[PDB]
Amino acid sequence: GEFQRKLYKELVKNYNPLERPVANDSQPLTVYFSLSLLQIMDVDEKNQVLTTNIWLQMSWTDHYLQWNVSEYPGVKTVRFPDGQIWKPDILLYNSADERFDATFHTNVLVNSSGHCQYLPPGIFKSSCYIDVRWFPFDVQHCKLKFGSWSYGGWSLDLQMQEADISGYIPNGEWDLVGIPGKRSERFYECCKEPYPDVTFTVTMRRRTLYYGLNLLIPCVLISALALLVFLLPADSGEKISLGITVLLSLTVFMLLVAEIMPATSDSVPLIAQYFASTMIIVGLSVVVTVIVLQYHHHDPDGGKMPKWTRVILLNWCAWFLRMKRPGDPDLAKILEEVRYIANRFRCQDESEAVCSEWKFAACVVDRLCLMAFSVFTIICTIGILMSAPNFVEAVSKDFA
Amino acid sequence: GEFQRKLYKELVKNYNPLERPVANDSQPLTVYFSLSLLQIMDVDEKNQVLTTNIWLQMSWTDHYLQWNVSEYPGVKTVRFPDGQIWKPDILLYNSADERFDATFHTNVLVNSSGHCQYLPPGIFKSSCYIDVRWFPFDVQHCKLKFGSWSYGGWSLDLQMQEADISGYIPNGEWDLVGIPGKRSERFYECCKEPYPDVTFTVTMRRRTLYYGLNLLIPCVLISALALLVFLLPADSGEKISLGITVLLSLTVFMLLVAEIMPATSDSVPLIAQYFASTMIIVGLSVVVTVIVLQYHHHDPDGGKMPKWTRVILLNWCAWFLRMKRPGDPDLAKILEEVRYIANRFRCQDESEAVCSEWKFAACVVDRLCLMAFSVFTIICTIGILMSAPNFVEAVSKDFA
Amino acid sequence: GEFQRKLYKELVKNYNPLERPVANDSQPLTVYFSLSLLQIMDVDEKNQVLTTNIWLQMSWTDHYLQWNVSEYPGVKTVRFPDGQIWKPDILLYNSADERFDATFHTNVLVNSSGHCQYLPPGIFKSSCYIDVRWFPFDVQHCKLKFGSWSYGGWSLDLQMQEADISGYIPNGEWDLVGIPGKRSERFYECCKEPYPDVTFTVTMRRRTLYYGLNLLIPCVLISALALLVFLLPADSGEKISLGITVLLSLTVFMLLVAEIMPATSDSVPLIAQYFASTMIIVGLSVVVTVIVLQYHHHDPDGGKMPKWTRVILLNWCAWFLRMKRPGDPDLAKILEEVRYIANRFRCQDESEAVCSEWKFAACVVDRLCLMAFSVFTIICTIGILMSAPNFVEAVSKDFA
Amino acid sequence: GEFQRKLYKELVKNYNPLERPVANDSQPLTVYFSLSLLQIMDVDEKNQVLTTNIWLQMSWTDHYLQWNVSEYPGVKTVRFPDGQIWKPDILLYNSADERFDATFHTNVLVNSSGHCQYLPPGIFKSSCYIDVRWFPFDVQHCKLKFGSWSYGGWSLDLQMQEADISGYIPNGEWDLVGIPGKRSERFYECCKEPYPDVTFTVTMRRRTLYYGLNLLIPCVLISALALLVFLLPADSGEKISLGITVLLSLTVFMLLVAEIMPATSDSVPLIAQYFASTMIIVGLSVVVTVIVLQYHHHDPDGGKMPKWTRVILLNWCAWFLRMKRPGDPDLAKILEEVRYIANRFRCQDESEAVCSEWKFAACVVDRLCLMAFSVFTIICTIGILMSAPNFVEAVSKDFA
Amino acid sequence: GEFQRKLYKELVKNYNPLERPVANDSQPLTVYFSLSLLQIMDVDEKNQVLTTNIWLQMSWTDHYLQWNVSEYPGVKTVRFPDGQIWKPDILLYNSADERFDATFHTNVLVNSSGHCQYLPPGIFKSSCYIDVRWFPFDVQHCKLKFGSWSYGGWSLDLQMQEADISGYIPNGEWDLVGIPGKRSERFYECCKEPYPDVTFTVTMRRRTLYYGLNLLIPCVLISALALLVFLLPADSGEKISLGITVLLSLTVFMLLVAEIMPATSDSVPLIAQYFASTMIIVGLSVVVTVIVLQYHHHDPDGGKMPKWTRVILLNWCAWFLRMKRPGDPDLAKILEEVRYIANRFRCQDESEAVCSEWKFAACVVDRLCLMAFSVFTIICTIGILMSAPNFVEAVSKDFA
Ligand SMILES: *[C@@H]1O[C@H](CO)[C@@H](O[C@@H]2O[C@H](CO)[C@@H](O)[C@H](O)[C@H]2NC(C)=O)[C@H](O)[C@H]1NC(C)=O
Ligand SMILES: CN1CCC[C@H]1c1cccnc1
Repeated sequence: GEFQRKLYKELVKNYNPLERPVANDSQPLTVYFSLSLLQIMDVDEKNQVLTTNIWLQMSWTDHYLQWNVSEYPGVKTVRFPDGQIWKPDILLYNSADERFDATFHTNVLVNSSGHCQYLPPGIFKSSCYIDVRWFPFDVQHCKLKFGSWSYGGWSLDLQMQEADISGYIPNGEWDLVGIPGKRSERFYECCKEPYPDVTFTVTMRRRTLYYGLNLLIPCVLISALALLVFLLPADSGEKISLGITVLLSLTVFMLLVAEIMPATSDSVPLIAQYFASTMIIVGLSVVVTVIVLQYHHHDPDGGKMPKWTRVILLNWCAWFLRMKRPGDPDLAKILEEVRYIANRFRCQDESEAVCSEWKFAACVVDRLCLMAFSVFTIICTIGILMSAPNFVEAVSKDFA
Repeated sequence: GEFQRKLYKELVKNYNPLERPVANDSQPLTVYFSLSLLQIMDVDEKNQVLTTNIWLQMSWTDHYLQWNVSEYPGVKTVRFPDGQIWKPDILLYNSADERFDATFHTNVLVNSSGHCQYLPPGIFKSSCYIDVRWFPFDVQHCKLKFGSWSYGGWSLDLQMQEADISGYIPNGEWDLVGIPGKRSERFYECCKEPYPDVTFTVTMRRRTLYYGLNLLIPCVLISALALLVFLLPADSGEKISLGITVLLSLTVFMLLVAEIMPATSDSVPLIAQYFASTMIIVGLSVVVTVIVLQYHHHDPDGGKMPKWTRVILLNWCAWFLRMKRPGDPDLAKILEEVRYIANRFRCQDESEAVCSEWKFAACVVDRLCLMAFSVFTIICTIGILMSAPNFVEAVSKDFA
Repeated sequence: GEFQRKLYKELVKNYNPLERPVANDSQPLTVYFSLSLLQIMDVDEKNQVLTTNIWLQMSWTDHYLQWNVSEYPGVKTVRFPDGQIWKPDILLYNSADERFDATFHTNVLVNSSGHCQYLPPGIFKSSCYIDVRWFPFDVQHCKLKFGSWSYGGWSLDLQMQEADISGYIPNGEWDLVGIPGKRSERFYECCKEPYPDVTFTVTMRRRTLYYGLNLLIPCVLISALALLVFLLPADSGEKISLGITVLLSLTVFMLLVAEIMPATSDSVPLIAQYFASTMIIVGLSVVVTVIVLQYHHHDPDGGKMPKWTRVILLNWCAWFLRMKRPGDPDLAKILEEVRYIANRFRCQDESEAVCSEWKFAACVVDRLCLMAFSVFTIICTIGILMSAPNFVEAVSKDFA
Repeated sequence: GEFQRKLYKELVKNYNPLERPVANDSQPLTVYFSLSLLQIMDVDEKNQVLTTNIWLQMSWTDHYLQWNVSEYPGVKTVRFPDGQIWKPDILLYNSADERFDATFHTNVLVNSSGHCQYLPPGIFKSSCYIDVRWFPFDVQHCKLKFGSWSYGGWSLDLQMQEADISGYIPNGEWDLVGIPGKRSERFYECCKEPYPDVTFTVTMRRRTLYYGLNLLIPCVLISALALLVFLLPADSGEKISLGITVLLSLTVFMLLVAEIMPATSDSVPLIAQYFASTMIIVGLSVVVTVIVLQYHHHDPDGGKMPKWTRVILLNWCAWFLRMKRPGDPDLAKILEEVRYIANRFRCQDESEAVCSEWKFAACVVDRLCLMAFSVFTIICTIGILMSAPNFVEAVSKDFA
Repeated sequence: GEFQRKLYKELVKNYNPLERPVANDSQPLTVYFSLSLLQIMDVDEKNQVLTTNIWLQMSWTDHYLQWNVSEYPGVKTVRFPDGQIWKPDILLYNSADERFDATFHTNVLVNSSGHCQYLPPGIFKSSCYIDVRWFPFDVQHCKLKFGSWSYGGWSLDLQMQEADISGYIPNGEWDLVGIPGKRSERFYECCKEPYPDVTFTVTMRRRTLYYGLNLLIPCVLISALALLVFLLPADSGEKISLGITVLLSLTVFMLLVAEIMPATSDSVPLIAQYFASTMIIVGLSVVVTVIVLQYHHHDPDGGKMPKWTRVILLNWCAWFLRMKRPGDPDLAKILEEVRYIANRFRCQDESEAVCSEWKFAACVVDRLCLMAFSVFTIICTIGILMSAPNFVEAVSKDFA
């Protein structure tokens, strides 16, 4: 319209985008800054980078861009692109994007009295410390620091407004505990003037159903399956195969776990402790199985069972576990030959009895170690899992 | 020509590209918006991003860009590049691209009476919720929300038109169901003026032939092979090794499947339930194999067969399964020797009888568990596979 | 020089880069379009994207860029950069690049009579359907569709010229069959004016030496090795281990091939059919091995061999394979004791004979299944490989 | 300063950056072109690209940018940024980057006498054919082609200078042999105008210590370990597991090497034929092991051993291999039973004496195949490794 | 404000952003350069690049941009954007980014006396040589080389200020040691003028808790478990299975380690030496196991034990290891038929004695090799781990 054209022509006369729009030069310009979170796109733990979608909110007052609406009956607000108006240089300090600024430059909407709004959208990638000590039951706090780059405290007065989460779209993996903000003032080695900034601390909680049913339960099941090696009879020579293949499955699971975790040396993660405990238990079970097989195949005349071992294994541990241990001239020549055969059979019977005793001792050791290893596995698993904080509330929120 | 040159020179006289091309400033400007889909290029479930190829269609009326064809006989339409004509700032709200605007700026074609058309092509990436509860028999609805950033409802009148899919190129993995659209207007915390927007909901269905052939058939066949352990004689030791190798194969298949799936905790996927059921069945098979092996290698004099075990296995189940039950002084001194030899043979005889009885019990247990596990696996796989909605439709559309 | 400076000053006088350089505003402007292929950079089958290196070739005639060479001695050609003279807005419709234009804007060479040439180099990513039905003996036709975006048939008359391949650099994996071109005009839902375009079809063939030697032959030897299970004697307990290990290796190969191929449900790939056949054969071999082991370890007193089973296995198949089937009062007490031992030995001998007969039947079944499986796998592999079209051409070209 | 301010004001007066700075328009402009390499950042064989760090060097003479130093004391050189003075359009033809140009436009430094110098830096990404025939002992020649895009020899005649490698930073994998340059002069069919271009050939030699220590040596060790199947006694049923597990390790190594290799079908690479030979050797070892196991477990009465098998294995191969051949009325009825028992024992001993011959034949075949396979693997490995032309150079430079 | 509006109008009057802002053109302009480090974002060992977050700091003095604060009250500083005032062209030579300059162009702040400050932020990708010989216990020195591109001695002399690390954010992987810098002069053959540059050497120490808990310890544990083959009785067919399964775990773990190393042939890394040592240890263990099994299953009448072998393995080593050495006519017919049985039993007994001697010799060999390998592996591991510098500091810092 003619009035719009006239206003647009009159508004830009003698205007200078480099100038701060203040009536008095020695007074700071107040700028209100706020943030609107729409979605959390990614939390990369290996690279420790948070990718979110946010709209910035910058509102201030322009002294020159004012007019009387009576003289311009139709128009009420105007709009200016980048480069034709003065804008604050609000930047994210801890950005991780290759381009340090990742905001789409939209229009600035101007009031009939000079008020200016600026709502640029953006996919922001920032670097925040990520703690994996209590993984997967962890809670993360990532900071977002915004501030003016070249305007101090005596030039641009930054004020904070509470963040907006009405448009938030819930994420599948991460809950949103919340985003509080605070305004701080700092001194930099460059200069001798305070530089205010606004920091929003996004606090999220990880939902644990996926990891719990994909990574924890299989490990428990395989660890419990590794205990069947103590139930197999020694004659069926397939004990080392069982133990070593369970160990192989466990170590490939360990590699799968480690491929998604950053190589930080602050502390030992909970799942790392879990996998170490499972590794140790399976290795000890393999060692015990080797000892049991050594007992089972003992050479009957190789040696004698020591008295202490005989007592401990035969009369005490069997009592504990309620196990019962099993069990005419020509005539003389024929006589001595059949006597020789009978003596040979008697010696064979004694050797068999000794072998049976050794086999029973092996079975007793096997059962005792089965009981001990089951108790160890249960106690270690329960302790490691319940050591983490907020585990109860994570379980209650996710699995129930 | 001279007419074209003069018309271009005249049409830009006192033209401000910063004003809405309207005759009456109070009245809004109507802009017709539409979309033209060309190809659905990618659907990333892990990152939950939809990548498509679309042409936007914007149509409006410019009041200043009008002329008489009689004065310029040759010229009928003109073309204005980016930055020299007023264009709506319509963009995608939910964009998952590093640059928030992924459209290609092209010329605007202008009528002889002020009708401007704008057809910018683009490769658009958006973030939409991906539901994997019914993988692979799932249907996805992804929303594209377009709107003007800085023009409210009192200055811009966004009117929806119907999407065009006449040039759509079918995809080899996703079968397009449709793409309806709807207009809405919302209130934002920024301001006190309604803002309209247009949302197009792409509804698509996944073709399941590839997944059904490459992922479900191998698992079914491998689980069926896992049931061969109950048909394997216990004399040859190959049962534990076979079962554990099948377990390893299931583990690698599970990791391969989980490599491509989102780590969400909204619900337990159907494929995850299927894999868990198969894992449990194979683990129970290994446990039963251990029990049968322990029964078969039972030492003869190490105990007596319980009456309950006898009455459960040796008679009842054998009847039900129709398995037949398999069954001068020297003239003195030589006599006790031959009696000793005969008695030793007799003792060996009834020991062998007891061992044969135990082996028959083991065979009975093997047959029982074979039947039970076959029934269980068939029921479980059929129920899990058929529990998903629109599964018969997917089968009848892909396989037949 | 002075003449060059004068000419450059005169040419840009009153020149508008927005108008079509035509003497008459009604007649269309003829533009000659051509392509120069340099290399086939990539063919992503999984994403279905063709990346090529090409020089476009646009030629037209400009009415305003003319001068008399006599008045400007020495200068015979001028050059104008991007944004100072009119250029066609020719784009690639099938672009899969994040930016719809992947051309490098070079200079425009202008004649002494107004003939303008424009050869912008570029690396182009386009979307074409990659058929994988006959992997790896397949031929691909990928389309590159170029056209003007905002100029209709009444303004820009597009013309086609034969593509140039004189600078083609041969690719190590693809053989260029050819690159024909066609010109068509289509009607779009936007407007009521035809829009001409030029489509170039790149037809190329895949060389099948790498795949044949790395992926098909090793599977053939693995399948052949799987047949050795029908030669191991049953006493050596390794048949199940061999079969299951071969099956695991085949599954690993299956995952390796599956991770490069698209997830399309359009058709069943030939390689998928071939691997499915190999896996089915191996599984059937494992089942047959289980049956043979069950026959071999038969209880001597379990059950008599059926008459039909005897008359078949021990006679018909036995003759077919030309294998022959193997084959004083104390004196009374002494006699009665010796007779019992003799009778026990006789019973043992008869049981041994029965066991030997069962083992011979198992061997017969083993050899019969060996012959059957070898024939079946040979014919299946030959048929699947030979079913592909141009298989003979591919093998001849890539091997001989 | 005022002097350089006045100089800058005077120089750009009536200056056209589109004009070729030559005093005489008929004469062409001499441009000296050179390259300075700093680093071979990457050599990708799968994608066949070369990434290097390069400073270009362009030198020419300007006719209008000249001044007298006496009139402007203290000013000897000036500097002009991109887009304000004429610059050559030299480009790299065989580029492999999404943007065709990969240079960083720096300033142009200018003489007091008009000689212009220009040194843009860049991370250049070109495409060259990477031969892989003699991998790892391969030498690569990659060509960089530079030329003007729209200037001929009667407008701009390119010259040469030797490439500078004084600042080259040695790479840890590739050894630089040289960077020779060739100046090509192409003629068209229309015109006698030369067209000069400059091509630089980077010659690189791969340092093979890493590959020879991580791929060749472990494969040799595992293949040698695979030869122990001919040393294991057949009684311990573990002759098949060794071979199958070694074959699985070989397949894993083949997958590892195939992950990094291009899919070109130009020739069979050295590492590929090496792994094929090892595959064949292992498979033949498994077949021989099956034959030996068949010999060992022969039935005692399943058929007389062939005369040829006797006369060869038991005599000739035994002589060669220096292995020796290992090795009242009731009283009559009592007599009959004792004779029966003795005859049974005689028959058992005679039958047992037959199996010893089969076991000895198995041992003979085992040792003979051991020596044969040792010779085979040694010959194949030595020949395949020494077939490369650079083997001696590589082993004398890297390992020594 | 009117004062700053007038000041901004006055400052840019006759200002040329091309000339060097110095009062006397014969004197160099002093520029102070430094940087502030914020974070070490990534250290890529495979690609040999270093990603850091850095704020440059360049300060100088401008002769023209000066004013008296009395005439413009309330205005103390001004801000100019890129392209409106002169700035140094300081770049980083070691850049590894696609765009050579990765800095972000912010405003330049000018005081009342003409002092100019410029602090652009950036994420810089440098290319520094990474020495991986002592990995994990590694210390890295990475150089950043900053300098002007087209300014020399009497044009611009660069001066150093100390780097600032007061804002450094600790990394969980690398422990920063220091960032010492150096100002260096390069002299040309042209003329006596220094060319200054500034080099900053970042020294980082890797924190080795993650690697020591994920690579070294599990390798030690599995290698120790590989020694259990020397405790398994030979009667259980699992020695080869144990050894080769441990070998498989070792080789897959080696492949994982090689996935993260760079393919540099300058030196052999510590972890590679350790893995090779474990390879040889396990292979020799397998060979010894084969020899022991060969001794165990020796034919009783296939050859007497050599005298040397007897004296070595039955007296000397047995006393060393303290192993006990393990454990009417018819009557004539009866006599003859009984003597046969008696003599056969005696022959069986003596053959059993020979077999027992062979088995005891095998056990002695097994124990000897157990002790030898147990010493060897400990010695090799301790030596390899302790052969690295700063190992004691690394453990005492990371672990304790
Ligand atoms: C404008 O800013 C500069 C910042 O360097 C001031 O220069 C410093 O001023 C302090 C105060 O006397 C001195 O201690 C420093 O030695 C100065 N630095 C240098 C390199 O000279 C400068 O004084 C300020 N000018 C005005 C009018 O405020
Ligand atoms: C044929 N052109 C290219 C695609 C749409 C169509 C068009 C028509 C009018 C204005 N812009 C584009």
